[PDB]
Amino acid sequence: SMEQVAMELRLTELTRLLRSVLDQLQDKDPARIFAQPVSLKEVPDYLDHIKHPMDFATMRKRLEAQGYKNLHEFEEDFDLIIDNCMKYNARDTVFYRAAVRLRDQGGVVLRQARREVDSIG
Ligand SMILES: CC(=O)N1CCNC(=O)C1
Repeated sequence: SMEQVAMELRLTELTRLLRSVLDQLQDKDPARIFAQPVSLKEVPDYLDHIKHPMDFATMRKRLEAQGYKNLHEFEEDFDLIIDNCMKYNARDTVFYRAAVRLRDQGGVVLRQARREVDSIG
């Protein structure tokens, strides 16, 4: 149907916008602490602590499969990256501090993205 196509154009465009948002958020992680899944080889007990792991590479996989239906779903995963890190790692670690900085700097990007998603529809 024509409607299904129109919908898919919208989703494709959302994906385009979220790909840009994702790139802007990952720039705020120059150390690449959040680039890849936490290694279950190097942190064998990780899943005992963190029930829903997340990382930028995993987000990008879902993104390119057009698996984010709205901005809220995307934000949920970004929040997982931060929140997981701030629980597993103590306050006085480079890991925890990197998550705080990513959260704070990412807020700007996500504030504008919300306006844009609403604006474009
Ligand atoms: C993201 C995170 O929290 N990590 C990844 C590296 N290894 C760790 O122990 C902690």
